[PDB]
Amino acid sequence: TLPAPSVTTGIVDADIHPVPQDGALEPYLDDRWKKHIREYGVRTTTGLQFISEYPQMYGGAMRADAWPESGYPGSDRELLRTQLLDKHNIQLGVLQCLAPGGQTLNPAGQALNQELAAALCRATNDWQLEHLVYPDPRMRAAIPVTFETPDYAVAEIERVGADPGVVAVLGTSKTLEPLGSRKYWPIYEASVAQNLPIQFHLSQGGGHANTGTGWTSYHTEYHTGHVQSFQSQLLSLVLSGTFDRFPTLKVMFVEGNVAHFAPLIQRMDYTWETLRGELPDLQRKPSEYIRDHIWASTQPIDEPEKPEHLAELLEEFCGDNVVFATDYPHFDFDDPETAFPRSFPVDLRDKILRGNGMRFFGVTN
Amino acid sequence: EHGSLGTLPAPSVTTGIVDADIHPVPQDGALEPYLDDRWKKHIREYGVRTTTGLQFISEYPQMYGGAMRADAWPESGYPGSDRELLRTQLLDKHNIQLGVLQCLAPGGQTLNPAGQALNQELAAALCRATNDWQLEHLVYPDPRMRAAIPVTFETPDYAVAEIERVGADPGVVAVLGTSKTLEPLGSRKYWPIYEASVAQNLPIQFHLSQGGGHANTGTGWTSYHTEYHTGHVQSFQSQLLSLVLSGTFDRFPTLKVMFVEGNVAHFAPLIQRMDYTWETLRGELPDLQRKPSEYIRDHIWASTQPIDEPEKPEHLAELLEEFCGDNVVFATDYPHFDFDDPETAFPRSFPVDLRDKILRGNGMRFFGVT
Amino acid sequence: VPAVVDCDVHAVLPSPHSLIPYLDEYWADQLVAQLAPTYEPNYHPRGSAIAQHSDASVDENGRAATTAENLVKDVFADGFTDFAVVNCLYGVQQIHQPRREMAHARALNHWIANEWLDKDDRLRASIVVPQGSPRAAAEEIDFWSGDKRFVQVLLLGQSELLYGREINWPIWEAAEAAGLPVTLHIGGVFRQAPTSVGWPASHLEWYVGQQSNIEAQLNSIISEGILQKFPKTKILLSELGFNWLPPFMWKFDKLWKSYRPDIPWVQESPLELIREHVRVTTSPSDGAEEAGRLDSIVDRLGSDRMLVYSSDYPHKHHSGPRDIENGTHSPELLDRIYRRNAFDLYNLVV
Amino acid sequence: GVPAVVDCDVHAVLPSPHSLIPYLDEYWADQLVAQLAPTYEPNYHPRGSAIAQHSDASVDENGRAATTAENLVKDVFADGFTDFAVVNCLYGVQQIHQPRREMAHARALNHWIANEWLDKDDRLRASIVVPQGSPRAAAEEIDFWSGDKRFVQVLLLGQSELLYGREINWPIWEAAEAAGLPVTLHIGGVFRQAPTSVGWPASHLEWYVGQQSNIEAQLNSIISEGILQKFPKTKILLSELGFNWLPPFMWKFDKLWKSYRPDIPWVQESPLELIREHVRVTTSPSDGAEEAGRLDSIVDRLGSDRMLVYSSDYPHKHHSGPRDIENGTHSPELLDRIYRRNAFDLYNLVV
Ligand SMILES: [Fe+3]
Ligand SMILES: [Mg+2]
Ligand SMILES: [Mg+2]
Ligand SMILES: [Mn+2]
Ligand SMILES: [Mn+2]
Ligand SMILES: [Mn+2]
Ligand SMILES: [Mn+2]
Ligand SMILES: [Mn+2]
Repeated sequence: TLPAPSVTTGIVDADIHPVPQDGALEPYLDDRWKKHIREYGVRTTTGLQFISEYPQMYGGAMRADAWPESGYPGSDRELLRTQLLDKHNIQLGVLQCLAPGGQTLNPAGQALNQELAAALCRATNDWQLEHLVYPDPRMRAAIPVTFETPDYAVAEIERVGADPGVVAVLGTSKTLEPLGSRKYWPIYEASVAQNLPIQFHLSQGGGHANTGTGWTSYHTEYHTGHVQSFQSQLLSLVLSGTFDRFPTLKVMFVEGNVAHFAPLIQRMDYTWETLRGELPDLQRKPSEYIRDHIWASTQPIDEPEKPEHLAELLEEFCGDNVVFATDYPHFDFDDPETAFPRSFPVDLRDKILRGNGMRFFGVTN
Repeated sequence: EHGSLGTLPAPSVTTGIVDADIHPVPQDGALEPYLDDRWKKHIREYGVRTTTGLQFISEYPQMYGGAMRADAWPESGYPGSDRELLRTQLLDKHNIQLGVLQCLAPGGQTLNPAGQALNQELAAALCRATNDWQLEHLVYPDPRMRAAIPVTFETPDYAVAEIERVGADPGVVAVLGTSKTLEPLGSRKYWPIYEASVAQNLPIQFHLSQGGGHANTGTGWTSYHTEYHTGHVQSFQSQLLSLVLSGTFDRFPTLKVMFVEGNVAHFAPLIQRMDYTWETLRGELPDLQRKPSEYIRDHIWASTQPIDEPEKPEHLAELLEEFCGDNVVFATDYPHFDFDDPETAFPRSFPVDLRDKILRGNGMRFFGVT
Repeated sequence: VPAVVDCDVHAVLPSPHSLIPYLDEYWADQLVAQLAPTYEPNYHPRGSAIAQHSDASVDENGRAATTAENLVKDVFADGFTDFAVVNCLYGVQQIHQPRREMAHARALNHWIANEWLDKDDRLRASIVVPQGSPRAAAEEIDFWSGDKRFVQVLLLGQSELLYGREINWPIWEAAEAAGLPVTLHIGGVFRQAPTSVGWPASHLEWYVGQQSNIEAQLNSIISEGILQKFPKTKILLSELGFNWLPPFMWKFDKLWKSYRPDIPWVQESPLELIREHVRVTTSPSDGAEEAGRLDSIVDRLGSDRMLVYSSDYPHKHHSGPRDIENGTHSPELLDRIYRRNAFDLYNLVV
Repeated sequence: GVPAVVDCDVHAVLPSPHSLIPYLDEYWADQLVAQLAPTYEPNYHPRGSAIAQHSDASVDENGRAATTAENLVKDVFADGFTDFAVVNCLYGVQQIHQPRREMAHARALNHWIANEWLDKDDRLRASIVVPQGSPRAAAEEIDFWSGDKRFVQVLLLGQSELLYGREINWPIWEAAEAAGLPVTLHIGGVFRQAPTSVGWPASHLEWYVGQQSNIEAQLNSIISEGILQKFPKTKILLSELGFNWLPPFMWKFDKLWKSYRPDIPWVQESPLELIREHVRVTTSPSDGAEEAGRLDSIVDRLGSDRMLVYSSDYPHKHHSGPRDIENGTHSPELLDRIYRRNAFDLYNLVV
């Protein structure tokens, strides 16, 4: 029986992207799904056979130094051990597998054939546990599930959610309905029953354009634009009363940035002062939900012009609910040694690196 | 309905006809005896927000006179808001013995389907109030009329609860959905509603709608009114393909669905293309138990209005039979402007036996009239 | 001396019938024959608490801001304000039929000109444009460019395509040619879900979240090249908050540095471009009115030139038009906000 | 001079984006290599599915059909029946969001067709691929190729970002008419909304059958918005989108036009007529019109024998083959119109 995670001298890394080597998922995939992939690929919300609608720019958006002798960055578990876990003393490294093969962002849960999507989520969860987590329990799994077919996702959370190698449920930042919709409540119910928090990672797809007012053109628009989905999701999860129904549910927004949440929440409260009549069932003031329910990981770290502004904004969001991440092996990887500005308080940096993630994932020393 | 609750007798079609699409509307305030205080207050302060940026109208408002026949206006209210006028101008005039009410408008200031309110708790309350209203004001006073009960397809929990609440009432003959949805209708999302309908032995009618969450075509919003009105058939085409190819009728082998006011003739070349494509590409859906067009006779019905008008009238009967001659059901769409009269709807050379079963036996089979 | 300009107040169209004097017979007769569907938007639902504060004068139907006499009476009563920029948000941009969109937009601008501008020389207005035909929107801008009481172009925060798309360059061209700033005002065409994750279930959720679309718009406007192709461009963000701007600006700056060769015409940092070309109205203030927060947000913006005073009359917000003074200790900053920053937009003297 | 037998829809398949390098400027060629050359191969005919290539097709070193002119010409012209073939390359440049890159790769793709296909066999013609996310750039791409008469039509996808009748898209129709080129709508799309009005089809099979719904939308947009009065020499070819759906659409649209004509007063001819006179359709797939009597029936329901034009849709595999359409008719006159006369209206190609 795998031991519980332990963070002592090291740090929490809430976002790591491993990749299965070619064929690594086949031992866990039913035969009916293999043939389907060979013929159809993993069809999703594009008209494209092999790539997503916004393919990465320079060098697949990966660190130039993170490529194994063969295979794609994140596909060599030795290189991940030495180049990431050993090199930064990561003692809880949370895996978020965004692709079933050598791609950078093509989520299993977003396959339009949702039976295929559940199968691929299943294989991914079996693979990451045998290949990565059990051989090196410094890593633990955020398990992808099919958020757009809650029956399948509840089944998967029941199948593997209690495994001590699993520390969270993994969803995507973009969805067909905003995440406070009742559609997803069975998933929140099943997660709470397994004592699992939920991580929503940056994604493309989802069923709508990547902004609420058209598809973006240039890279600066696409990448900056990822923040917007998370703003919309926070507003729905809070205002829908989801945390009234599920008062122990914890959710983390992963790689949506952090600082922008603070003015968003401030605007939310301010508007709610006038317009709260529309939502009379909501039991608390909107900003009061953040502390017990809404977490955010740090990468890619906000870089204000005046460095001081970072700690201020992180505290105005919630300093207890900010969790460190590297995003290894992506190109905008954050190094825990160098991500924080010089004047940053040590208390805040220490709990971002340890306590904050420990409490989110239910970890003790 | 899989156990009936109530003493009202089941419908009897002997010498009259079936009208599968009739639009009543509540008089102002007629729903308020059935609405919680919180929703009356909500509506007064916010209206019924839906998938538009408009306070009072839908994104494609009606063109000529609200698209009602100019002779169906009462002393006071909107067309379809007078119960006596509807009884004399429609039920008596055309000897309709089973007229199915398709209430998609709560009424007064708001004409969008209850189910499409973005506040789904408000949507569920509007659907429920509608069903209480239409059963007390129309069906039970004149049981020639029966209710297709609107439910919130986009929140299946609430729709299941409504179907369990009134779905066994003999005044109810169908579940009423819209033609536009956020996901195609074969999606697993809607399966709990199909399950609840089956448990009550209720068929489902999907009426022409705007809204849904997407543009009104799969390739952009329409400009002119010819594009809007003709474009309605596209949603039905997409819904038929989804419901069949999804295997929804494998899961629910007794489920009956009718597409209401989506025309009929276009379904036949659509189904034909579906089979042809499936001959090559069937391997993508290995669990689909039947050839796509075989689901039609057992599962897919369509109403007549507005009647297809081919240039050569002989083509109507051909295409109706190519769709399925047993599954085409008459409708007037009283009181809309393209209202079809059973005396004049069909073209002079139409086969009489096909015509008779469209007016009688086909609807009786759909609605379980025996 | 630069005038105190109320940079966002509202005219509310009584009903579509108010357009009949300004419509050709074809559209006037038709209007009547369609039973006059109103395109009153739901951006500020008439029965909700934001629609009008309790001190605003009302008409016979209980509605504020439906006449220039009522608006002028309220806005200028205390003598502080010298001019007010009128925005009519009547939903012509949600008319799908493109010719009717053009006709009603023109008629609405005529209504503003004849029943508002002609009645008080302290009023200015934005030009409402049929945004669904950018070529026609350009022609609308040209048409009103000779009336200098129209001081800006009105665009909704949610559009059909992003405003930086080449399809929309005729609007920016025409605005620059007329020497007019372009304002984005909360509101939308609603031709997709208002967020990238679907349809907000309440007005409150929608209203708060439209700031996300303004990030999309500004990134599209700048990355696509509007500020280099049309370098005299001026952008006013009206009634969309502003505290969200610094975290957006910093991320945009950081990725502009990662992605320079993708957009080579952008040779200045988006930080400086935004500080130089973008102004923002102060109603709502979204918590910047609290102690010290106005100095703080100006520090975070890195410029004291961006914020311009507005009341957003007749709307009700949690703090009032002059409550921003509690958030700063600097009379010089308040002078920028009340007078000097808007001079860059309209060049209006007292 | 006798009108030629024209195969009105065959496909060239781009091997990889690396095939575009010899036709890109150094900025775009260097960019593409630095990006690791992501492929915009579409999913319209998934390369492993039964539709992608018939069993009797010549294949390259990787098993793929129609990636070289030599393979296509060997197959398409083997039996001597076909005189010319119109090549459509569906490589997904229209799904490139970055509008500069859409322009560059569309241009490079047309160069690839010109140099490695049209230059290689004088029986081939081709459509012009355009960057349809910038209609004004799309018009300039039509113009760029307007002097090379081996390009015979303009390629648009069935599902666009905005309906093709919207004024935003008028530069495309105007440039096509000015160059004397028909516009073809081919199955496929930019996928910038759900492919249907009710959301995302969950399988390729559902998607493929249902794109006919979008062609009704496009035709109603094109005609209602006035394209056929404003650009009265316009010709539209529907390529690989079926055609049996056309009559019931035509009838409804005619019926409603009789009521709504004052809404679109420039449309003084019935749509029925406008469609018969301006729209042509390729015959692969035949969607069951190849069954006995069914081709005579659909021509009767269309009310015109001028709309169907022959195609094989090479290399794609359909339930019935390119000339099985003969089983659906008893008229040699109709078959002569479908095989050669109808296409003469589009291309004016003689034997
Ligand atoms: Fe990441
Ligand atoms: Mg309460
Ligand atoms: Mg015939
Ligand atoms: Mn990343
Ligand atoms: Mn009806
Ligand atoms: Mn009707
Ligand atoms: Mn305002
Ligand atoms: Mn083809």
